[PDB]
Amino acid sequence: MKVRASVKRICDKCKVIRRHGRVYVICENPKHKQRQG
Amino acid sequence: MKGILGVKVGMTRIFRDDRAVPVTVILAGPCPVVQRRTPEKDGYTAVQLGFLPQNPKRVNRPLKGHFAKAGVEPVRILREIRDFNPEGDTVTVEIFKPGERVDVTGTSKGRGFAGVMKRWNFAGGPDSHGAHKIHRHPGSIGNRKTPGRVYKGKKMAGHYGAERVTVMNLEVVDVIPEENLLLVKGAVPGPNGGLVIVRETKKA
Amino acid sequence: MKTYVPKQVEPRWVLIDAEGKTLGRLATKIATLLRGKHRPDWTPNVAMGDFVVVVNADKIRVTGKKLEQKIYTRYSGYPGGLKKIPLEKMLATHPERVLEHAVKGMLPKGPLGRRLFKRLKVYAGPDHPHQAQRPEKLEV
Amino acid sequence: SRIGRLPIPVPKGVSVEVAPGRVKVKGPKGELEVPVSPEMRVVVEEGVVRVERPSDERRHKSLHGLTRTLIANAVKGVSEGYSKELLIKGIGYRARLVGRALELTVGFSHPVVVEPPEGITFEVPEPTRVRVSGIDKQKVGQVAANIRAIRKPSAYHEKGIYYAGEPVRLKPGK
RNA sequence: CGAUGUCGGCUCGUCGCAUCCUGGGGCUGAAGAAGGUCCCAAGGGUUGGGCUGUUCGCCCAUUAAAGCGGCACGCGAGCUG
RNA sequence: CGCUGAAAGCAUCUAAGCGGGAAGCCCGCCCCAAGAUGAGGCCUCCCACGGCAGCCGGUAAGGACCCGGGAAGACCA
Ligand SMILES: [Mg+2]
Ligand SMILES: [Mg+2]
Ligand SMILES: [Mg+2]
Ligand SMILES: [Mg+2]
Ligand SMILES: [Mg+2]
Ligand SMILES: [Mg+2]
Ligand SMILES: [Mg+2]
Ligand SMILES: [Mg+2]
Ligand SMILES: [Mg+2]
Ligand SMILES: [Mg+2]
Ligand SMILES: [Mg+2]
Ligand SMILES: [Mg+2]
Ligand SMILES: [Mg+2]
Ligand SMILES: [Mg+2]
Ligand SMILES: [Mg+2]
Ligand SMILES: [Mg+2]
Ligand SMILES: [Mg+2]
Ligand SMILES: [Mg+2]
Ligand SMILES: [Mg+2]
Ligand SMILES: [Mg+2]
Ligand SMILES: [Mg+2]
Ligand SMILES: [Mg+2]
Ligand SMILES: [Mg+2]
Ligand SMILES: [Mg+2]
Ligand SMILES: [Mg+2]
Ligand SMILES: [Mg+2]
Ligand SMILES: [Mg+2]
Ligand SMILES: [Mg+2]
Ligand SMILES: [Mg+2]
Ligand SMILES: [Mg+2]
Ligand SMILES: [Mg+2]
Ligand SMILES: [Mg+2]
Ligand SMILES: [Mg+2]
Ligand SMILES: [Mg+2]
Ligand SMILES: [Mg+2]
Ligand SMILES: [Mg+2]
Ligand SMILES: [Mg+2]
Ligand SMILES: [Mg+2]
Ligand SMILES: [Mg+2]
Ligand SMILES: [Mg+2]
Ligand SMILES: [Mg+2]
Ligand SMILES: [Mg+2]
Ligand SMILES: [Mg+2]
Ligand SMILES: [Mg+2]
Ligand SMILES: [Mg+2]
Ligand SMILES: [Mg+2]
Ligand SMILES: [Mg+2]
Ligand SMILES: [Mg+2]
Ligand SMILES: [Mg+2]
Ligand SMILES: [Mg+2]
Ligand SMILES: [Mg+2]
Ligand SMILES: [Mg+2]
Ligand SMILES: [Mg+2]
Ligand SMILES: [Mg+2]
Ligand SMILES: [Mg+2]
Ligand SMILES: [Mg+2]
Ligand SMILES: [Mg+2]
Ligand SMILES: [Mg+2]
Ligand SMILES: [Mg+2]
Ligand SMILES: [Mg+2]
Ligand SMILES: [Mg+2]
Ligand SMILES: [Mg+2]
Ligand SMILES: [Mg+2]
Ligand SMILES: [Mg+2]
Ligand SMILES: [Mg+2]
Ligand SMILES: [Mg+2]
Ligand SMILES: [Mg+2]
Ligand SMILES: [Mg+2]
Ligand SMILES: [Mg+2]
Ligand SMILES: [Mg+2]
Ligand SMILES: [Mg+2]
Ligand SMILES: [Mg+2]
Ligand SMILES: [Mg+2]
Ligand SMILES: [Mg+2]
Ligand SMILES: [Mg+2]
Ligand SMILES: [Mg+2]
Ligand SMILES: [Mg+2]
Ligand SMILES: [Mg+2]
Ligand SMILES: [Mg+2]
Ligand SMILES: [Mg+2]
Ligand SMILES: [Mg+2]
Ligand SMILES: [Zn+2]
Repeated sequence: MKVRASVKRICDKCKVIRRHGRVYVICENPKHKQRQG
Repeated sequence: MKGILGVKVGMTRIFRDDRAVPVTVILAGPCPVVQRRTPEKDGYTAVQLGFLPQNPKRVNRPLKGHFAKAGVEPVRILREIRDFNPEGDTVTVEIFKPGERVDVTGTSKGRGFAGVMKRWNFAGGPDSHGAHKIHRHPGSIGNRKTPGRVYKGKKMAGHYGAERVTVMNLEVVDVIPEENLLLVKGAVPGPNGGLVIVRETKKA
Repeated sequence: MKTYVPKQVEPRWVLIDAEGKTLGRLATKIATLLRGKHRPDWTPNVAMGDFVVVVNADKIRVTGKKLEQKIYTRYSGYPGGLKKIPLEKMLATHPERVLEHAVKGMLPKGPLGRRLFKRLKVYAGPDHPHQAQRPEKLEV
Repeated sequence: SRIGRLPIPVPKGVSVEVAPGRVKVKGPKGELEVPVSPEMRVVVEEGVVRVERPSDERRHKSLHGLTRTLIANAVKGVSEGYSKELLIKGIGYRARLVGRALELTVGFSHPVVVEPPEGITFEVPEPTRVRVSGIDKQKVGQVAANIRAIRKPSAYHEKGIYYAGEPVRLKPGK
């Protein structure tokens, strides 16, 4: 999980979701998981 | 929960399987049931045990009325065991078998006014290298202008001992019903001759 | 002419059902009743409002996410002695205290204000033990 | 472009009775109560159940599809029922049925017995396949997720408990 | 400035968390074992020596770890000097 | 980290709902504790005494004083 202030799509499989008041990026590539923070 | 009132009689050691076992000897029973606490009447469950018979010429009328309503001879001590409802009307050492673990509660020995070193195991001060009349003193008790006060619960000199203490999970080494004797492995609070309470341990 | 000052009066016992009412907006009315400011002879320096019985206090209502996020706080005077109890837990453990606390904070500080707070009797569940006072049911 | 508007076929004989805030579905395999938002209206037609929303606001548009699928999942559950299949992989790994309970040997120092909750049945056709079946779709997937979690698929070997159909994706080592 | 005693140590703590350890996690260029990196977490714990006034630091021998800061660079109507 | 799942025909731990999950949080253990003036409860004891929500005096159940002491303690308790 990458925790950063700039969460962005890294590849075209990346999906930006909003989950319980936070921005996450979920993707089939585990390196691309992001949480804003 | 099961319990019994007792007297701490003394310490010795026995030999069990070529091991010396330190024991405290306790004279426990017999304890008459003098009153039962019920949820309907009192809002909780307990049995009020009596212990050590007393000279009736020392028992005043309200106490006598309390005993007589129970059909019990005058006794010196009344104590309750919480959440205990014995079937009989008399609790004896046989509620405990050898091998059971028990909690024991007594009044610890009284140190009276105790210093910081005996009461709280403070380090005190140096005994040479210029130390000036502070060999047993506590040192600093705070900070400066912030917060400009001393915390509640600060450890300081004062009375120490003569207070209720429970020691937990003591092995019952032997039970001698003929003499109402409980043998408990280890140390038990208070002086010989002190009143104690023995209960089934709360440690699983 | 001097302003009218009442001689002492029989207080009025009053009954309020808390179920479904919003915590804060119910409390301000109870506080008004305790101060007796609904009464035309209101006098600020004597205890002369109603006695207020409240039932179903455990059924008080609350907006937003306050059940989880409203924290009651107590300080014991000891290091680390700040206790934080969320509203959820207070309702699960001493529910009558939610309304009591809300009302107490809306009464004046001081001897008269503490006196007025004793005239408020809050109960969880639909029953109260004050039939002998025959409380008058109120809709607020 | 809409699940909420899509009518729900009801096979005879399944009964769909409506009540405020809930929908009760009874069928040949049991009953299910579906909690339903009071803002939504569920309507019974001939061999068909439909759900309608009272506006085009986002919350109503969001509850509309949800309510349709939940009702439909209940209709399927009492008639067809639901099931999920787990493949156990890895040399020593196997399962058996101890009574109606599931015992997994999957590499720990001990077995793992899984007790079935109410409404869940366990089947072990072969030692390396486990079936989880019941009327409640959410529950079937939950129990199945639990059993997969005993020993998840490894990142480096075809070893662990897999969903049937789950693709085996591995990482190299050395 | 008709005085707010000033480094370091000792004693006694208490707090913050940007966490040294222990507990829970995600990612790994994670086979395992051991690491790396970030996230949650302040409940407790966080050794004894040589040098030097030292704080610090280096070194010796260990350790799960030998955390960093605030409290008038905490604490001289408590001691040292 | 999931289940089920729309808005958004797919997808999504979430917008409805459900689960798992820390030495940490609540309780559980130990000790204090009804001046908790919101002053709680139970058992038992004495009794409605004379004379002018008050005063005066003699008593009851009880207590205190005093004395012998105590692994209780500075005195006090
Ligand atoms: Mg891109
Ligand atoms: Mg995806
Ligand atoms: Mg005692
Ligand atoms: Mg002494
Ligand atoms: Mg000392
Ligand atoms: Mg000592
Ligand atoms: Mg000590
Ligand atoms: Mg020392
Ligand atoms: Mg020295
Ligand atoms: Mg010394
Ligand atoms: Mg000197
Ligand atoms: Mg001197
Ligand atoms: Mg000296
Ligand atoms: Mg000192
Ligand atoms: Mg201050
Ligand atoms: Mg004492
Ligand atoms: Mg023996
Ligand atoms: Mg002794
Ligand atoms: Mg009004
Ligand atoms: Mg005024
Ligand atoms: Mg509200
Ligand atoms: Mg309560
Ligand atoms: Mg106020
Ligand atoms: Mg003011
Ligand atoms: Mg039909
Ligand atoms: Mg219509
Ligand atoms: Mg490698
Ligand atoms: Mg100056
Ligand atoms: Mg001066
Ligand atoms: Mg001056
Ligand atoms: Mg001066
Ligand atoms: Mg510090
Ligand atoms: Mg942190
Ligand atoms: Mg750390
Ligand atoms: Mg770890
Ligand atoms: Mg390797
Ligand atoms: Mg590893
Ligand atoms: Mg890691
Ligand atoms: Mg993270
Ligand atoms: Mg992270
Ligand atoms: Mg900590
Ligand atoms: Mg702390
Ligand atoms: Mg620390
Ligand atoms: Mg060192
Ligand atoms: Mg030296
Ligand atoms: Mg030397
Ligand atoms: Mg040195
Ligand atoms: Mg040095
Ligand atoms: Mg240096
Ligand atoms: Mg150098
Ligand atoms: Mg080592
Ligand atoms: Mg380690
Ligand atoms: Mg500092
Ligand atoms: Mg500075
Ligand atoms: Mg400086
Ligand atoms: Mg300083
Ligand atoms: Mg320092
Ligand atoms: Mg200083
Ligand atoms: Mg000095
Ligand atoms: Mg100094
Ligand atoms: Mg000073
Ligand atoms: Mg000074
Ligand atoms: Mg000073
Ligand atoms: Mg000098
Ligand atoms: Mg000198
Ligand atoms: Mg998934
Ligand atoms: Mg899904
Ligand atoms: Mg789309
Ligand atoms: Mg939700
Ligand atoms: Mg849960
Ligand atoms: Mg959960
Ligand atoms: Mg799970
Ligand atoms: Mg532990
Ligand atoms: Mg007590
Ligand atoms: Mg009292
Ligand atoms: Mg008490
Ligand atoms: Mg109070
Ligand atoms: Mg009382
Ligand atoms: Mg007398
Ligand atoms: Mg004496
Ligand atoms: Mg004297
Ligand atoms: Zn991606």
